[PDB]
Amino acid sequence: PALQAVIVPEIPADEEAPTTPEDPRHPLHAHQLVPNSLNVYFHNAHLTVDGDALLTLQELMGDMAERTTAILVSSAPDAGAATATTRNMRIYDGALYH
Repeated sequence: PALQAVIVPEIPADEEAPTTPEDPRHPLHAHQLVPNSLNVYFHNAHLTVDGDALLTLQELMGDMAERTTAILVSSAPDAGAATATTRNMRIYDGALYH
């Protein structure tokens, strides 16, 4: 929900793309930096990102991940050391998907 708040402005037709953050046409300018949005998140670190770089979020959102999960996997001991009594106990290790 907090990922969709980008404040890139509407560049006028036939205008050069700004790069420096000193002008209001840049999304990281103080005039166009609304609190609690991606712009203040970037300016907290003092980074430089252009309008198209932030507009790429809409097509980045196409591929999505739901949430992280806890996955526990187990298996028998390897065939090099699998015998009648070793196959009884298994190895228990887990990981985090996403």
